[PDB]
Amino acid sequence: VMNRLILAMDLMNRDDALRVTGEVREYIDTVKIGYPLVLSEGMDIIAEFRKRFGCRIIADFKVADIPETNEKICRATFKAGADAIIVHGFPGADSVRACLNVAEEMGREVFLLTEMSHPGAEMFIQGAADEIARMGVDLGVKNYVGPSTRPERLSRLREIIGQDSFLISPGGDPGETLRFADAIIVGRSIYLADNPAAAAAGIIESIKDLLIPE
Amino acid sequence: VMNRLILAMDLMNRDDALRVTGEVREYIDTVKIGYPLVLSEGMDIIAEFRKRFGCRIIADFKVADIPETNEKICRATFKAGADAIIVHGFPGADSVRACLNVAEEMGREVFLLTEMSHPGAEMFIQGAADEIARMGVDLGVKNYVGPSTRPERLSRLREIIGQDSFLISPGGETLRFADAIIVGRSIYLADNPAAAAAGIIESI
Ligand SMILES: O=c1[nH]c(=O)c2[nH+]cn([C@@H]3O[C@H](COP(=O)(O)O)[C@@H](O)[C@H]3O)c2[nH]1
Ligand SMILES: O=c1[nH]c(=O)c2[nH+]cn([C@@H]3O[C@H](COP(=O)(O)O)[C@@H](O)[C@H]3O)c2[nH]1
Repeated sequence: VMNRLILAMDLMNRDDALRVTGEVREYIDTVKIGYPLVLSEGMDIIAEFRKRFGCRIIADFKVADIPETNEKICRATFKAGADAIIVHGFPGADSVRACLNVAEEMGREVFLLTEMSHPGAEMFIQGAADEIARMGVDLGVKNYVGPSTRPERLSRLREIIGQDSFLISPGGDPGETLRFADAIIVGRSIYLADNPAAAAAGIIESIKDLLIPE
Repeated sequence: VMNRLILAMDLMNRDDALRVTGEVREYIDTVKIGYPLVLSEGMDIIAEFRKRFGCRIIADFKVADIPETNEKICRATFKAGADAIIVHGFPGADSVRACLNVAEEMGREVFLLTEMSHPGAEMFIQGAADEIARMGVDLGVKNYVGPSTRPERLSRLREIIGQDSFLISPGGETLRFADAIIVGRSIYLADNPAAAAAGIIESI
C-alpha cells in the first residue's frame, strides 16, 4: 500500500531480514513473508516485524487444505500478527470461504492466488486460472495476487476481478506491472542491493512518475 | 507403519498434543502433524515428538509453491526432524520434483497428495486426480496420500500407483487398498485415547 511497493522479504537468516526491513521502513510499510523464514525462525518473527517496525505483514502461506484446517491455519497466522494471508483457490470455494470467515471475524484480509507461472504451472494451474478468479469474484474476494512475468495475463486477471478489486504482483517495470496491479512486489532488487534503502527509493521515484489515478 | 494406523494430530496446543501421543505410542508410531500445531508451538515441537516418543513424523504441509520455495520449505522441515512431508500435485511436476530432490539429498520421504474430498474439491481437484497420480508415478514417487472416500475409489488409485507403492488415506475395507489409515479426532478428542486406538486396531 504505502508507495505501491511491497517488500518480499525472502531472506532466511533473521539478522539480515530484520536489518533490510528496518532500512527501508521509510519507503515501504508492507512486507511479504513466506514459510521458509517463518519455519526457520518461528512465527514470532511476524510479531517482531509488526511490533518493532509497525509494518503490515502479508503471510504468503498459499493455504491449500480442507476448510476446517484452513480456518486453523488462518487463526494461528492472524493471531501471530499477520494483517493478511495468501490462499490458493485450486482447493475450491469451501476452502477459500473458511479463510474469509476467519479474516472477517478477526478483522484481517485474504488474498486469493489465482495462478502461478513457474514451470509446471501449465499442467493444471493455467487452465483453471480464469475460473478460480471468477470463483473469487463470486465469493466476494477483494484482494488478489498475480502470478509473475507475462503482463498479458495480468490484464486478463484485472478484466475479471474489476477495477475495484485490489491486485498485487511481482514484476519496463514498475510501469508495465502497475498498468494493471495496484502494487508491485519486489524482493531481490531490494534486499540484495548494497543499499536497500536506495533501491527502494529509486523504484518509488519511478512509481510516482507514473502519476497513477486513485 | 505400526499397526497400519497413523495418528492425525490436529490439536494446536503442545500439552494436549504431547499427552495424546504418549498415551497411544504403544499402539501407534507414526504421527501426522500440520501447520496449525507447528505455527502455534514452533517447529521445535517436531524434535520433541521424536526424541521423547520415538514417533515417525509426517509433515502434512500440503506444499504448493514454486520449485525454489518448495525446496526451502522441505529443507527446513526435514532439518527440524520430519521423516516425510506431504506435497500437492496441482502446482505441477517441477514443484513436486524440487521436494523429491531435497528428500533424496537428505534421506527422507515425500508423499504426493493425489486428491481431497472436502465439499469444494469437485471444482478443480477431483478432475485432476488421476493425472496427478499418474504424474507421481512418472516422477518416481513411491508414497501417496489418498482422499477420505469410499474404499472402491481407492481401488482405482491403487491400480494407477501399483502394488509396490505405499498408500495412506483417512479411514477394514480401506485397508484393502491403503497400506495405512489415518485417524484423528476419534482418537485425540477421546477422554481415553489409548482405548480409542486399541479399539480401532482390534477391528482387524
Ligand atoms: O510465480 C512466480 N515464479 C517465480 O519464478 C518467482 N520467483 C519469485 N516469485 C515471487 O516474487 C516475489 C519477489 O521475487 P523477486 O525477488 O524476484 O523480486 C517472491 O517472494 C515470490 O513470491 C515468483 N513467482
Ligand atoms: O479428503 C479429506 N476430506 C475431508 O473432508 C477430511 N476431513 C479430514 N481429513 C483428513 O483426515 C485426517 C483425519 O481426520 P479425522 O480427525 O476426521 O479422523 C485429517 O488430518 C485430514 O488430513 C479429510 N480428508
